[PDB]
Amino acid sequence: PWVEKYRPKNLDEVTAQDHAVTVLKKTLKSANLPHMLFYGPPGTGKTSTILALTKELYGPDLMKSRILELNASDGISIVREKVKNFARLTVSKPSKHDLENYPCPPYKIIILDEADSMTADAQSALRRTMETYRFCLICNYVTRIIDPLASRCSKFRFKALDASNAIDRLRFISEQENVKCDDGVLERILDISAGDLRRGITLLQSASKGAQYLGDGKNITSTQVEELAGVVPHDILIEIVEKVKSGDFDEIKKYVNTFMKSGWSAASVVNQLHEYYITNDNFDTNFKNQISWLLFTTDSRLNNGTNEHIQLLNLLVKISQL
Amino acid sequence: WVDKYRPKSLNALSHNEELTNFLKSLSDQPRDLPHLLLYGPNGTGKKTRCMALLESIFGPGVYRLKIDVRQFVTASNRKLELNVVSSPYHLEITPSDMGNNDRIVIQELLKEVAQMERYKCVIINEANSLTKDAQAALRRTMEKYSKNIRLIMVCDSMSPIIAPIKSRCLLIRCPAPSDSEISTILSDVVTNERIQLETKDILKRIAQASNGNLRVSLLMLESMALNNELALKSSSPIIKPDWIIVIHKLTRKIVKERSVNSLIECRAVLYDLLAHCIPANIILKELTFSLLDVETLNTTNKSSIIEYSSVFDERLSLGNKAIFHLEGFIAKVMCCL
Amino acid sequence: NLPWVEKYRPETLDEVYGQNEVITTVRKFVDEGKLPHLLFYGPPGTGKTSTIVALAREIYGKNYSNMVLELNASDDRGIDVVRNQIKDFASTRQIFSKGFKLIILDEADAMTNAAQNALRRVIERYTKNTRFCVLANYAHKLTPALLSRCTRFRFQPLPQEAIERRIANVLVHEKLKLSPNAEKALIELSNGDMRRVLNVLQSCKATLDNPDEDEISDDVIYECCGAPRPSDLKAVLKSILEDDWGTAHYTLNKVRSAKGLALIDLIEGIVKILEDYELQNEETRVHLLTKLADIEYSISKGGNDQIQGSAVIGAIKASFEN
Amino acid sequence: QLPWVEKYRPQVLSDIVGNKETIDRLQQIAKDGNMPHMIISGMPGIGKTTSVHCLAHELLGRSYADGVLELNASDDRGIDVVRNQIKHFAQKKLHLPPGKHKIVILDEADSMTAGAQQALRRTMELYSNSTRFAFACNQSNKIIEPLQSRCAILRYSKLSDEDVLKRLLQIIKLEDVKYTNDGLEAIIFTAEGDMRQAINNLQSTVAGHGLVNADNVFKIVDSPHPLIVKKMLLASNLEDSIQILRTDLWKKGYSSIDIVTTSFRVTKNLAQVKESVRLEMIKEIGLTHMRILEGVGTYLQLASMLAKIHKLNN
Amino acid sequence: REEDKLWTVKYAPTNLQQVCGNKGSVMKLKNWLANWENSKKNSFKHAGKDGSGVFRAAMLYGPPGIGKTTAAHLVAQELGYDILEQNASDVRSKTLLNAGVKNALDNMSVVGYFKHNEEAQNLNGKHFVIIMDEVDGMSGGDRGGVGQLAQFCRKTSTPLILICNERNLPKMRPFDRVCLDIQFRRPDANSIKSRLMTIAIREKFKLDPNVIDRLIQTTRGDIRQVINLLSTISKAWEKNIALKPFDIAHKMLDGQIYSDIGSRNFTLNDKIALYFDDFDFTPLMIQENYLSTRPSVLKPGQSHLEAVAEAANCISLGDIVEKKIRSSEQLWSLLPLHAVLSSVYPASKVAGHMAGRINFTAWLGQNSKSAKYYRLLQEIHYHTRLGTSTDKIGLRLDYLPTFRKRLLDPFLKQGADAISSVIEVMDDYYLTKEDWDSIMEFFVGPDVTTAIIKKIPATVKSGFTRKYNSMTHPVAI
Ligand SMILES: Nc1ncnc2c1ncn2[C@@H]1O[C@H](COP(=O)(O)OP(=O)(O)OP(O)(O)=S)[C@@H](O)[C@H]1O
Ligand SMILES: Nc1ncnc2c1ncn2[C@@H]1O[C@H](COP(=O)(O)OP(=O)(O)OP(O)(O)=S)[C@@H](O)[C@H]1O
Ligand SMILES: Nc1ncnc2c1ncn2[C@@H]1O[C@H](COP(=O)(O)OP(=O)(O)OP(O)(O)=S)[C@@H](O)[C@H]1O
Ligand SMILES: Nc1ncnc2c1ncn2[C@@H]1O[C@H](COP(=O)(O)OP(=O)(O)OP(O)(O)=S)[C@@H](O)[C@H]1O
Ligand SMILES: Nc1ncnc2c1ncn2[C@@H]1O[C@H](COP(=O)(O)OP(=O)(O)O)[C@@H](O)[C@H]1O
Ligand SMILES: [Mg+2]
Ligand SMILES: [Mg+2]
Ligand SMILES: [Mg+2]
Ligand SMILES: [Mg+2]
Repeated sequence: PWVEKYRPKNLDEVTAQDHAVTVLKKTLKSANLPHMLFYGPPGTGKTSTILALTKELYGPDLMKSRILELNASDGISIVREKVKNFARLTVSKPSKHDLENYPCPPYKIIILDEADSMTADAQSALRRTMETYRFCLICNYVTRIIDPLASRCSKFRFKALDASNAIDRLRFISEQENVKCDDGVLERILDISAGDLRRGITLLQSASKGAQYLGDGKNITSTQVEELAGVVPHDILIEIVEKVKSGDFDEIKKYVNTFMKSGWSAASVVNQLHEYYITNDNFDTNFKNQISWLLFTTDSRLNNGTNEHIQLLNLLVKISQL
Repeated sequence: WVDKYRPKSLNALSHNEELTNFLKSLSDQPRDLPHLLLYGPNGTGKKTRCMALLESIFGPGVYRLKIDVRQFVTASNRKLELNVVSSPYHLEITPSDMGNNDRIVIQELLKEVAQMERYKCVIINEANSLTKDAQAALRRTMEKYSKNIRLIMVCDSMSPIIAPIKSRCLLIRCPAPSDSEISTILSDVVTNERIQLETKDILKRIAQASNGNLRVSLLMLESMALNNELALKSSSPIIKPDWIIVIHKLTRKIVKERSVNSLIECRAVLYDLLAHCIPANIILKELTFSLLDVETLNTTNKSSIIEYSSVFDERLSLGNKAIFHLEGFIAKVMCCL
Repeated sequence: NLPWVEKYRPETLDEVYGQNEVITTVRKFVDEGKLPHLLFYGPPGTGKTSTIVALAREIYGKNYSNMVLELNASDDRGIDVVRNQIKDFASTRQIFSKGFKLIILDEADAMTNAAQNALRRVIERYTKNTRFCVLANYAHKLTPALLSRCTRFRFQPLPQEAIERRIANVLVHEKLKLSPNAEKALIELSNGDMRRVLNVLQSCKATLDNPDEDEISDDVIYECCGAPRPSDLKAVLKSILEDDWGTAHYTLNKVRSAKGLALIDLIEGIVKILEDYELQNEETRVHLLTKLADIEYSISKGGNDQIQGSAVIGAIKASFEN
Repeated sequence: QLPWVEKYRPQVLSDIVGNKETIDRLQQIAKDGNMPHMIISGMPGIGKTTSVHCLAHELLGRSYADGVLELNASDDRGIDVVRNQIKHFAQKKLHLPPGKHKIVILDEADSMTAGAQQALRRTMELYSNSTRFAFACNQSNKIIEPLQSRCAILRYSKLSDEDVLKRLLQIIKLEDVKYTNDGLEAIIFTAEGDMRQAINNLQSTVAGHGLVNADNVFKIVDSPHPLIVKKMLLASNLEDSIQILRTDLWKKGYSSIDIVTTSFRVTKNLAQVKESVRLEMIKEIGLTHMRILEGVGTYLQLASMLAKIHKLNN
Repeated sequence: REEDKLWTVKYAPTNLQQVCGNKGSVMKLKNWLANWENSKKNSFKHAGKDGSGVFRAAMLYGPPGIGKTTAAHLVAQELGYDILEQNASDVRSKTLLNAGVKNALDNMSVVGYFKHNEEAQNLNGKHFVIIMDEVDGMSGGDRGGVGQLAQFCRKTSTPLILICNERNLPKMRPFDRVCLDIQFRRPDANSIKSRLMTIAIREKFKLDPNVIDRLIQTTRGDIRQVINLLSTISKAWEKNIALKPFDIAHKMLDGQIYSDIGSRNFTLNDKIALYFDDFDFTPLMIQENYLSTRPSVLKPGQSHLEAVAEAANCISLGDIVEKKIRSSEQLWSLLPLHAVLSSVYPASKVAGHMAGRINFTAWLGQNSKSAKYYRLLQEIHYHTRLGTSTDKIGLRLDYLPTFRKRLLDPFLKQGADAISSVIEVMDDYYLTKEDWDSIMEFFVGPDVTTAIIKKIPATVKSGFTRKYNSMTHPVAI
């Protein structure tokens, strides 16, 4: 996969997040690299920067000896018997070839990922295991982790990337893998994968490896990308909005039946309808009020795991009654 | 009958040439087979496509399969012994027999199966009945074991699926079969079983009455072939299952009579339908979509019925006693009409 | 090196602020010697733990480490804990001491009904030879029997005078410069939480301690704490009230995306601003409050955030039309 | 110091006030002797444990120390315990009067795991000649079906106001304390049936402020004053209600749960408004309560509740 | 003594003609226990006339308090056997089962020998009947108990009788086919009524038949609960301790209570206390009988139907609240709200005069039936999964209508020679006779099969059974 081949392995390949690398480079020259708490939206590059700094400061051979990676599996016995032990293991002796190139600090690195849904007792033990003997723990909701941990660890908000700095790197990928793409496809992959970036890379990889089966060598057109991510195409959405713009109950019911039967079985049509009805400039304010309210109501209904056919039919009938 | 003529290989599928082409293209790279997420309406033939892709990548020995039992230890002292239908090269998990042990049993069984030894397939039937904890554990296993486990998740209307799952697998949709292809696949069956068809319109009629449901169309054709002495003529009284007739009679009673003296019988019929292994959401959906087809109603009544049904569907998905919400919906319907 | 939470912890009674009403009655209890079972409840970061530890230290002095049992949350919470540890600590006597022993449970509201029944039975058993003092955050998650058996004490949040006195004190023992509006923002954000104040002060310290003498402006405090700025809030409200749909939507998206704010605090600040407007019609306020409460309750379950944002805009624009 | 709840705990079966038919049934049981296995269910603080204790005392006379086995939540009740100790106690020899029997009192039976409750079945069925079980549970639903089938179910109704008032009158008469009628009414309002909590609050008021008066009660209970809650709910202008909720209740640091519970308990006693408006206001208040209990206790929810209540009352 | 014993123990049955209800299952168990010796002589391979000759052990199951233990003990004692009983109050682990009972599996009794061995009464006096009672009640402290007992179900040498409450529980899966499983059902009201009349005549005190029917409806058929409740003993008794839910339903549905003069005499607090009087049966009773009253509180322009609709809406809201409450008991504080939404508001909306009689709630029986049928459908799917590739819910929805046309449809027209074809069909899916009956049980609607299954001659059914007992193809693992 391309996500691991072109994973940022050093501190300068990252281009989306810039506010977080400068301060770590500033702290680099001192042995006072403290405990730290990374948080933000998924697919931002957090683990990439963590692995990059560990590789830059510790060396390739020692990666598995003193740099440890732990995740969210199923306990307290793990902390009291292994994680504390892993914290108090006598660090291995970095050989001369390591000192030749890498300045070694006098402490170990233990990476606990997904610190969000952890139990408070494990945290009360983990603060003690880290204070008496460094750590880089990660979560996506800072509210759930207890305060005694965040007291000694300095916080870093890994901001979600914007549409501006995300293109060039993606463009770089299009040059690095000899993938032939269409003209207006990159920003489409960006907006369908808005916020997160690794999903865009997986989408590009899937689209390339799928189009290559056809043997055409043709530009990967946008409909392939829109079909891969499961979003409803623009033609079917145009048909829906045209049918609902002026139509009786029977025609809307029959068309939504055909849609739920053979059409795109995703419930993302409400998102496309919201985007189209809000970003448009043809409907007045009193219309958009009820449009937004009905869309919110239908989304709150669909969020409860109910049936999508009835909710979609109700939403279409209500948006037609206006 | 219906299981008799079922494709056991990619060459044997006579529907949706595009998907068969994509599947035979995927089956040419056994070393790299990404995780798959199949979605689409019921009765479309996605499990058949799973077991046919497995037949094409592996040997024909995938279809011989046996059921085993494996034991795990939960949080409490109730050590669970759960069944699993497996094959020499794959296994199937249906997380509907258990309700809350999902996030534990999924991760534990997957981590045990990853370490028994070139990979093994795990088909998660009904991948929409997994709570967010179960899906989180599933994505954890997907991140951990990528060299020996290849998940092929079968589901329908994949809205209740967390985004890290969607990102880490290839999404595939299986549209319902058009009436034309249903006609051909039914002609194949009536030819192989020497059925005396009077005309070819009965096939299109069954296809239209099945609402794009392939297996329901086949089952209805078989059920109606055992009533006319295997001689299906133009006078074909299309037979519905034993429960749809009761729902249609209840709809006719609701439309014809609007009073509490009829509401008592409606509650009795709802009891009789619910006690006999029929869910609540299916009853509500069927009653709603049968109350909208009546000709005696106008647009306002239908627009109110659909709203009441949309509200009571959430109320059914939020409560534990279904007869309460069903009777409330019927009462509101009778109040509107 | 020690956190300011622990470093600035009150060692005595006089070092707690803004709790005179309970401190006077606690001093009456301790000099009278009739210390009953206590229930210290209130918002977090108020001083319950500090108060009770200071009282125990004053009562027992050096023997505090002998007759004071400081228990905590679950820590493998079986019935065995309440059945053995507390029971033997209450039934067995003490050596080389005079008085009754003290058991203090931290956040004892996370106990199930059975655990609370066991604990109330233990309290009723040895009520003559030991005194219980239980801490809590919400006084409603406790069995009414356990609440009645003891005397309650609600720790109201710290007013301006107390927190400003503590800021002065932390400015004595630290070399720091703080702007007059920085403390105002700090109090407006604290809500009366001393723990969060001590959390944010040292973080901004470590952030801007280049010469140990910089001025802590409000922007860096807002960035470290992650709270909305009143200027951005008022700008978003004005844009939603006056400008059209496209412009207001773009401004809301840019504000909540370029800063890293969630819709919760957006709605909170917006309704807090709208509280004091001179409205003409009351139906406006009715619809506004009802719809925004519905939006908040739906956000609490995590829907499609863009749809709830559009719904917020629509509700604000549709309520302000009378 | 001594808790008045413990000092004035009823020791005879006649001293218990409240339910009359069930107390008469227990009196006839203690007079006859043929007591069957019985589950006692009801709300907390209404006299369940006291009832079975006085029953066992009056039944066994001078044998309570020999033929009574009490197991509350503070004791180990697993599978090993119910298998060894309860069985060995049921098989014990004891020469009792021709009517009496041994007594095993299990308190908070709803806390016993299902595996432990399964073992007691044959133990209580085979030794019905010299052992009668008495369970005291809050919820009769967590008890397994076989146990519920074996022993008779006895429900205790919540205490009314005249009974608690008479009990408090007896207490204050035997304690010689000064009081006022509105103070007793405040005690009745806050107790909501809990006789134990009523006695505890009365003792706390007497020990803290001496004179039992509504102001001292509402000060010591640390709950929103019912008068200010009634003024907030019955205001004419919605802005007035919002301001009252802001400057009086929300600023003083009251918990939202307490505010909603006090609004519920005041709307229940608002005898000036009609019945339908009372029921619908209670419905909206309960909706807000359920919304708060789900993690969102924002002031906005209370503001919306007040807005809905004002729109309803208008 | 005479007056110190309980009413359940003193009035317990003594012979087999006093056990009320389930005569068929008792007779089947007795015949199996009687012909067990002849089946043992033939190596447990020739099913004689009832398909109950290949089964080594028997399994009793059903609702609580029907007579399972009593029937087992009585049929064991009547044939002259010696009873070796083990229950849940004994540690039935794997090692202890191997130690204690495994050794006594095939041995002969010493008490049975020294009791009576000179008179020619019966040759089965020394033999054992091992009664494993409360097998469903094995907690986590009995490791491997189910597997070891399933192994004991085979390779045994003495009649083994297992007793449980929920047979279709997946934990009881190892007892799939190795044991004859007969089912006890809730006895008919007539037998329980006759037993109650006999007990009341012996105790010399008369009751109203309406009270007896109301008791039978309240206890849902548990005869033990009925006797234990009758032992508590007339208007005050039924109106204050026994039939309290009915009084709550009658008082909360009165029209004069919600009138202004009436509401000032009976305020809302009295109604909420009336609900708390029994907070487990009042909502169900209200939901049962809220739409069968002639109202007197309708607004000026409100019909019956829309009032009932609003009541049902508030009922659904109260049900949601009840689910939220029971999801976490520590939310006890939500009980008052559930009082107004579930019980008080609908009654207030549709109060008035009772049209007929107040009926007990029917939701409990329907819920039990639905759970039993769900478990039966899951058990059928466990067998038929290897040849359908369908969900446990879609099976009942789609396949069974065709299974009816395959299984029973030949019998109505072809008579009795189409047995081979239907056995061949049901063996492609690993289906058995109990599964056949369970399948036919489900057909609700115009395709009801309970009338037709009995209409067919008994000779055809007996021939089907005896022909199926010969050939079997159940192995697929
Ligand atoms: N700034 C970036 N530049 C280039 N590639 C990036 C960048 N950020 C993320 N990626 C890619 O996205 C992948 C995601 O890796 P991670 O750092 O684990 O993301 P994440 O934020 O940890 O997601 P989680 O673990 O679900 S919270 C990386 O391996 C890169 O391939
Ligand atoms: N009244 C106070 N005066 C001075 N410092 C205080 C005060 N309240 C809190 N602090 C500071 O905040 C820290 C935490 O105080 P705690 O008493 O532990 O909080 P709490 O009020 O007991 O509630 P918790 O700990 O969140 S459950 C103390 O160590 C002090 O540094
Ligand atoms: N009917 C009553 N008459 C007089 N005092 C009563 C009455 N009911 C309760 N009390 C008092 O309340 C105290 C506590 O009652 P208990 O019976 O112990 O409570 P409970 O019924 O066991 O409910 P729990 O234990 O909280 S679940 C008794 O010691 C009495 O002082
Ligand atoms: N058919 C019956 N006729 C009369 N009394 C009966 C009948 N069945 C049960 N009883 C009474 O119920 C008492 C005990 O019933 P059991 O059969 O032992 O209960 P059970 O069937 O074992 O159900 P479990 O084990 O409690 S789940 C007997 O002593 C009788 O008093
Ligand atoms: N290409 C095909 N040719 C013939 N029958 C098919 C084909 N695809 C699917 N089917 C029918 O679909 C049925 C299986 O449906 P299934 O996959 O279980 O539904 P679902 O997709 O809802 O799980 C089979 O009985 C088979 O007859
Ligand atoms: Mg990561
Ligand atoms: Mg503290
Ligand atoms: Mg008690
Ligand atoms: Mg029994």
